[PDB]
Amino acid sequence: SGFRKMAFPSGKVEGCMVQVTCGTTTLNGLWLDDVVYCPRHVICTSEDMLNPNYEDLLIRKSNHNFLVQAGNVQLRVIGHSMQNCVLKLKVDTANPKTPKYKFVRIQPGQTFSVLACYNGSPSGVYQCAMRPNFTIKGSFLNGSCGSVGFNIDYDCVSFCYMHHMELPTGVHAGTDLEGNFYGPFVDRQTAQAAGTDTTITVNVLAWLYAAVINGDRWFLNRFTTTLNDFNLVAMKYNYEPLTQDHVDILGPLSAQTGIAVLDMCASLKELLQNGMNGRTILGSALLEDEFTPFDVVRQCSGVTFQ
Amino acid sequence: SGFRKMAFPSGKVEGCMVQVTCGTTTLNGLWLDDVVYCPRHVICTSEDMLNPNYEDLLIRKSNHNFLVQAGNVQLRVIGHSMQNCVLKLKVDTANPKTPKYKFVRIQPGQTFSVLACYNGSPSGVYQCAMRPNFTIKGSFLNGSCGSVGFNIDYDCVSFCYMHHMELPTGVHAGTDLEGNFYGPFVDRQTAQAAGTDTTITVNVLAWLYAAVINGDRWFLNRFTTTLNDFNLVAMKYNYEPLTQDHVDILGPLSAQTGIAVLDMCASLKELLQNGMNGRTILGSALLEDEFTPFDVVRQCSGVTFQ
Ligand SMILES: *[C@H](O)[C@H](C[C@@H]1CCNC1=O)NC(=O)[C@H](CC(C)(C)C)NC(=O)OCc1ccccc1
Ligand SMILES: *[C@H](O)[C@H](C[C@@H]1CCNC1=O)NC(=O)[C@H](CC(C)(C)C)NC(=O)OCc1ccccc1
Repeated sequence: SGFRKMAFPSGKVEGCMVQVTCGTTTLNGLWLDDVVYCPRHVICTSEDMLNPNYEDLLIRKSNHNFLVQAGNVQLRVIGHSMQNCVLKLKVDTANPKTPKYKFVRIQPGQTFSVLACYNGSPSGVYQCAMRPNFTIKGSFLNGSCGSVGFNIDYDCVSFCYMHHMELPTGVHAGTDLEGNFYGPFVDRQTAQAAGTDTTITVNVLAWLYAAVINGDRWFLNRFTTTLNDFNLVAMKYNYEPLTQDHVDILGPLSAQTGIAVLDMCASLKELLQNGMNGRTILGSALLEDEFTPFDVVRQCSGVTFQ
Repeated sequence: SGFRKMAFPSGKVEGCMVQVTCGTTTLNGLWLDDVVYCPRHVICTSEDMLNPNYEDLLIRKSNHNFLVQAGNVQLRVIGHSMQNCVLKLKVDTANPKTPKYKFVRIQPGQTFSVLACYNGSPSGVYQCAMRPNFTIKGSFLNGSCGSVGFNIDYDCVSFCYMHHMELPTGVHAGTDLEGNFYGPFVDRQTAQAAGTDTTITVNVLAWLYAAVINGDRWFLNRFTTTLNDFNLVAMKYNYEPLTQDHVDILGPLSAQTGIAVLDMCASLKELLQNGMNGRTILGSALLEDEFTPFDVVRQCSGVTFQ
């Protein structure tokens, strides 16, 4: 037993991480087969970055302008092209460590693992959720761009995120691996801001189920509510609405604990209206919303990955 | 910016993880050079596990009783021996993925990364602190024994923990890699219990510094205190005493923020006596004590590992 915010093993991704330097800019790239993917703003300099025209900037580039460092082996660039906000640098060596992989785009409310990297070298791994406002609460310093986020399904790495920038509230924005931003952001230094967030209601309920499985029961009650009456409470506390599909997703956790989904909603209602009164749930004094129902079932059952 | 509980990249450890089966017991082993290390209770069965004599049990064993699975390649055992509570199974193949490594024993208050594994396959990675009472708050199911905890220093893996068991409060106990338990526990099914814990004061202060670096300042104040007057407050809230060496360790974070260590102690004092009053620090409504001063400097500066 026990419940921890848990990342996927990062080994398969570590072997894809490289260093890309163009001019005065160094960032990370993702080397799969004979292509290195990286944020397109590597072709910029500090005055290009106010309002650039990347198409104009890219035609002015040469293959030899791109220095790609795979550990201590160089990588010769033999072609380049831009796809939305990422660059595709085609190199003369296929990565012999290429795992099987997919480029997927995730939904707000879904989680993934981030391998933070600097200078092509992995630094740490941790779990993030895509917020309803398309930002992520990460840990990123200068040089971390091109770090990726991912999930692993048996042996297959599904890449879902590439890091590009930090917003003024200290949260982070990036693209999928086809170069398309999550949310209404641009890879330019403008007055960009996150915009209003909400709490991921189905995830909180999943975490409450994780708590019951692990022996935290004090917030349980005899009461029930209807989906509609719950959602008027959710609205008032800036939780997002609970759908019947969310109820269906929570079915397995309901079955395992014997606690009906709408009864857990009644428990959440009281927690929202009364607070916790000095008590904790799974070592937290806050209602946690960055664990999906899948995350709870994975950890509270022991699924592995080869 | 941003602050996350962050594990080390797990790749170097993933390539050492194997499956060990003896009789009816399957658990994980750690394959370094031509030795596989695993918990000695693999030689047990469900009635051996009430009060066993492992020396008697081990002389009755044969090399061929130990099935070692390295992915889908078998491993032939050619010798065995017991070192304290671990087994050393000497195999006919050295692990070509052996990183440079050390066997170290850690101090309560120190952190490490755990690679949770089942059937020799890594499942997830997460950060743990060794509690003052020599337990760890982990996430471990049946079959997770032999999962290891570790730190990475540049390219060298320092193994500090091997998992053996869960205590009645849902916390976890294990050994170092020489087989010696952390704390007053035995690898037998008896009435064992954790015993009283305390909060790691120097780590809380480090985390408060992490907060100031990341822009959380509301808990700061003009006040100060002496080390002695702080420690009478620490005593009353079950925090452990703050030494001058702890103050010295916090020096760099003090220098970087311009907040004197004893002034942060005054801030902690008020947080202890007043609570947080509905506010959060780094997304937490609790005072967090599982980040070391080193952890804060690493993350708030960007150190990597090759
Ligand atoms: C790429 O390495 C970098 C990652 C940033 C640096 C600090 N935290 C991060 O996540 N991205 C940037 O520097 C982007 C550049 C572009 C606007 C995409 C061209 N700028 C940015 O994030 O500005 C905000 C910022 C920068 C530095 C420190 C704090 C905030
Ligand atoms: C080894 O895989 C296993 C790990 C336990 C299983 C549940 N959580 C864990 O961390 N260790 C044990 O089963 C040990 C066996 C020995 C006493 C070392 C021989 N027993 C144990 O942990 O008992 C407590 C327990 C067992 C199962 C579920 C909850 C609590």
